[PDB]
Amino acid sequence: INLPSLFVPLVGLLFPAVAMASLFLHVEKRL
Amino acid sequence: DIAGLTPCKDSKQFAKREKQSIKKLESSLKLYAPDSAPALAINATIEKTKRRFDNYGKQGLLCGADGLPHLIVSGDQRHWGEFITPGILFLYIAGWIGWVGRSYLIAIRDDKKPTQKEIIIDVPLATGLVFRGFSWPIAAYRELLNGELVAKDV
Amino acid sequence: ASYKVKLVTPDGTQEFECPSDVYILDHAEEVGIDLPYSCRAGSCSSCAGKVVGGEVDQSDGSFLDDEQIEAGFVLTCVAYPTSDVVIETHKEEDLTA
Amino acid sequence: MRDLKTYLSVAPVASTLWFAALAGLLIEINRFFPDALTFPFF
Amino acid sequence: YGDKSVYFDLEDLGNTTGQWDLYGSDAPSPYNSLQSKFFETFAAPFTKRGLLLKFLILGGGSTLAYFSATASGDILPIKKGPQLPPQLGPRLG
Amino acid sequence: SHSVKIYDTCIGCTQCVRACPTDVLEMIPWGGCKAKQIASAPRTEDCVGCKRCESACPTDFLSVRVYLWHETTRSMGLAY
Amino acid sequence: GFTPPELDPNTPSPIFGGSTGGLLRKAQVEEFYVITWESPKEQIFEMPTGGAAIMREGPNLLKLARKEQCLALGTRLRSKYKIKYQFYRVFPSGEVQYLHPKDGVYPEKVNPGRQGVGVNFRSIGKNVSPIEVKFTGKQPYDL
Amino acid sequence: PEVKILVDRDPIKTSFEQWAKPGHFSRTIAKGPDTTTWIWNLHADAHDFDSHTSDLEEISRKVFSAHFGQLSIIF
Amino acid sequence: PPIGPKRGAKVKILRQESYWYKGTGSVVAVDQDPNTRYPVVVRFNKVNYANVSTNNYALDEVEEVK
Ligand code: CLA
Ligand code: CLA
Ligand code: CLA
Ligand code: CLA
Ligand code: CLA
Ligand code: SF4
Repeated sequence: INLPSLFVPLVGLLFPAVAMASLFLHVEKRL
Repeated sequence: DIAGLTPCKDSKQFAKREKQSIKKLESSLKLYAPDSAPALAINATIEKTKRRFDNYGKQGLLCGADGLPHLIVSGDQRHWGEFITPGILFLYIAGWIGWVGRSYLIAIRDDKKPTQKEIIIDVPLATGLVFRGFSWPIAAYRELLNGELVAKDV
Repeated sequence: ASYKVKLVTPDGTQEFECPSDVYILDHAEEVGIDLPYSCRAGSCSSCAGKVVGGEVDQSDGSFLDDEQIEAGFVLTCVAYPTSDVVIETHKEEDLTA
Repeated sequence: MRDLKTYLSVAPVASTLWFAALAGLLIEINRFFPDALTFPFF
Repeated sequence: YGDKSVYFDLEDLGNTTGQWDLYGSDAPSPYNSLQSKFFETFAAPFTKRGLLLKFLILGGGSTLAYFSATASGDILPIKKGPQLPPQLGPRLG
Repeated sequence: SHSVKIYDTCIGCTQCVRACPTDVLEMIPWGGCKAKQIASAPRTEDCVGCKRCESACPTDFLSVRVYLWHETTRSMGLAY
Repeated sequence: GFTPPELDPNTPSPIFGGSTGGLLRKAQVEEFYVITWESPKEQIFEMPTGGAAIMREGPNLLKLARKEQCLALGTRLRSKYKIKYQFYRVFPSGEVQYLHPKDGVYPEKVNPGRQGVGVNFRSIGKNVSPIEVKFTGKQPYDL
Repeated sequence: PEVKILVDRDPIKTSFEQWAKPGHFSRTIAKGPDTTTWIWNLHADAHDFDSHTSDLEEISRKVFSAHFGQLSIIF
Repeated sequence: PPIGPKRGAKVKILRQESYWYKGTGSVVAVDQDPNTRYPVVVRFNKVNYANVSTNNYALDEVEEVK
């Protein structure tokens, strides 16, 4: 219920994971 | 006075500094033989320190809140001894040096192997040339007027 | 001063007049016995020759082996003929090996 | 002798002798007129 | 290729370029068939690239979200909060 | 692939050709000088961009110029 | 017009003990080079990748992973020894491609069968300003 | 095979000729300097005896006497 | 009738990509040949950055000076 308790892990842990996985996937293979 | 400073001879902090300085040296003189080499050397520098403070007082220097003799370079004629007459002396000496060097460079520029006379100085030519620096100001003025100081063609 | 210079050459062997202060190749052009050249600055094998007698000043030399100076080879473009030396022309490749 | 005179005028030796003379001159000058922050004669 | 001294042949470039596999077994499944039939039946739904990736990301995300939004005070001092009165600054406070 | 150009100030000394590590340059007939020779660059797809050829050019300014450009694995000198 | 020599496999290669400077995956998937020379006698020569090898009396064929390494070995063979060499480029296809000396004579020797590639008939000081080739795909030097 | 003292008499005559000449050992240096880079090279290769020549005998003679000079400095 | 400045002359350089640009040099030889784009050969008293003191020039790049 404490809003930081949710948004600081998601933005600090989940979001970089998703974004970096996606950006690696996009940058590192041929179209 | 100028910039709120006060004549060191009449300042109190300037004196306090002098007495404090002189005080510590006197302590160094103690714990040794009264007329020993080290003690004699300490005495000498004590007298030297007293002479320096009196010389500063006599020359009419300006002292601030720390008692340190500040130097005025605005051009006030009460203070030309601080910057402007030493400045004229410096400009004279530096023009001497530069003019002698330039004279030498020009004189050796006409040989086939001019670099030989640069890594190995022709000292006879140099000693013939050194004393033209004495009149370097007149020579340089007349060279500028002649138009031969600055190379044309460049 | 102006010592006579002898040059063996496929055209033959001729004699020309040139002052010790000048390169053999430069005055050769003034007379007119044609020799090879390219850079004219002492850094290539084009104007190479070797000597039969005497020796030329090695002061005007560069881009040469620490031996080409004393094993015989020389560059006509960058060389002062200190004596009545006899030199070879068209000598690049037996220098090029 | 001639060659010794030459070598004694090579750049490093010429400059060390010049600067040693200059250092001696300045040292003596400040040994006679010490602690000088200005030109007090005129 | 490998005829005493030669090691180069256009017909077999892979042997020439050392395209070997120095440690592969080329042996049959050491696992008993019964055991194989138990695993590949239960671990099957996790072998689709996009499916596995999406499920992994979102499941782990909500895992972390739940486990941190509902952590107790004895796990993280950041949620236990302060337990003492605060001091004053050099002049403020 | 780097781009190597030869300019007409070339004296055809051929020192640069004898300098290149990858056999990019060549000597070809010409008529604009006393050697009847000039440098060509028919194989710049192998040029590593080392520019040894420029340090061997005795002309002023240079007659052989290497403009580094898009990189290949040949251009980057990579053995892996 | 100088039919290039065709690569002859079964040609022996120098006596080497092996090295960690040899071929790699790039030779497996993209390309590698092969150099050949003929060796008046059996001698010791420094390998362009590692230590020293022994060239055999008779045909020598060495496979290197870099063209630059091949040319280095060729220069060393050609002037320290007096040996004539040729090298080729091999693709994972099984294609070979004669590389050097391209037209039978070394490139330092002018040959009357070569065309000019990348020659500009002007001095290097007469290239246009970049502003002149702005917004067109050309480079001021490529002109 | 056997070991003995083996010497050479007066290989180089002491003289002030080469002091007057800066970089006598290097042929290029000996001639003289065109730029400021020549002065730096003169110092950078002063004690690289194995490049002033190729004779091992000369290199080792130079090394021996340089060691003597160093010992004198230490003393 | 020969071409370009005479041998031994004093010519100013006008090729702005040259090291001695706007400087002066001494002519050494101008080939009478046509078909050469840079006949003049000029020697200078100062090396360039490549330690080279002679260079070829075209007739328009040199300009005889006093
Ligand atoms: C650029 C402005 C900005 C900045 C620098 C921050 C910074 C911060 N916020 Mg925050 N936030 C903002 C705007 C901003 N916020 C806005 C406009 C809102 C809606 C009113 C919120 C609502 C919010 C909440 C509810 C919380 C934070 C929290 C936090 C702190 C923890 C980090 C975090 O979880 O990220 C922020 C978490 C969010 C949910 C922010 C989402 C809203 C913004 C607009 C997202 C923008 C993303 C965008 C696509 C990328 C922009 C490009 C650029 C920033 C790189 C952190 C110091 C947490 C906290 O309090 O820490 C103790 C917390 O729980 N913020
Ligand atoms: C930037 C956001 C962020 C967040 C929210 C966290 C959060 C956390 N870190 Mg941490 N860390 C971060 C960044 C972050 N870290 C960075 C950038 C670094 C590099 C320096 C580190 C280096 C680091 C170290 C070295 C350690 C931590 C540890 C911890 C945990 C200590 C608290 C605890 O004990 O609770 C509870 C303790 C737990 C073990 C709960 C486990 C966490 C959940 C249950 C895992 C499940 C996640 C889910 C399955 C999917 C994974 C992620 C997915 C969303 C992609 C905590 C949950 C400590 C730790 O606990 O080790 C893991 C610890 O050793 N972190
Ligand atoms: C940055 C601003 C500024 C500047 C540029 C100056 C400049 C000057 N001030 Mg001033 N001042 C300033 C700010 C400034 N002041 C401010 C803000 C204050 C208030 C605190 C003052 C208060 C002040 C006072 C009270 C006085 C000055 C004075 C002077 C002059 C003293 C020097 C002189 O007399 O000429 C030059 C002196 C010479 C002896 C000339 C010799 C120099 C030679 C010719 C040059 C040497 C060159 C070389 C050796 C030989 C030539 C070689 C060549 C031919 C190639 C000078 C022109 C004094 C004055 O009035 O002047 C009389 C003075 O009384 N100022
Ligand atoms: C003990 C005190 C001291 C010391 C150690 C130095 C030391 C130095 N000063 Mg300096 N200076 C001082 C006091 C001092 N100065 C004072 C009191 C003044 C006020 C007049 C100056 C004003 C001054 C100037 C204007 C310059 C120096 C410069 C220099 C440096 C080079 C000097 C030189 O090149 O020699 C020999 C001289 C030459 C090789 C070339 C000739 C240049 C000099 C200045 C003669 C100029 C003659 C010309 C007619 C006058 C021009 C007027 C000027 C306003 C442009 C040097 C490290 C120079 C510098 O900083 O270099 C960037 C510089 O130009 N000083
Ligand atoms: C003939 C000697 C001589 C002369 C007349 C000048 C004159 C000048 N120099 Mg220069 N300079 C010199 C030597 C000289 N320099 C040497 C040896 C160096 C190498 C360190 C430099 C490096 C130098 C720089 C980096 C700069 C100048 C600059 C300048 C100009 C401004 C004044 C200045 O700031 O100087 C500064 C003076 C120094 C930095 C050191 C001076 C070195 C000594 C004092 C002079 C040497 C005298 C010579 C050895 C004596 C031989 C005499 C003979 C009888 C043996 C001025 C025209 C400046 C300029 O460009 O103006 C716009 C500038 O930026 N000089
Ligand atoms: S950059 Fe290197 S490989 Fe390319 S032409 Fe110049 S020297 Fe040859």
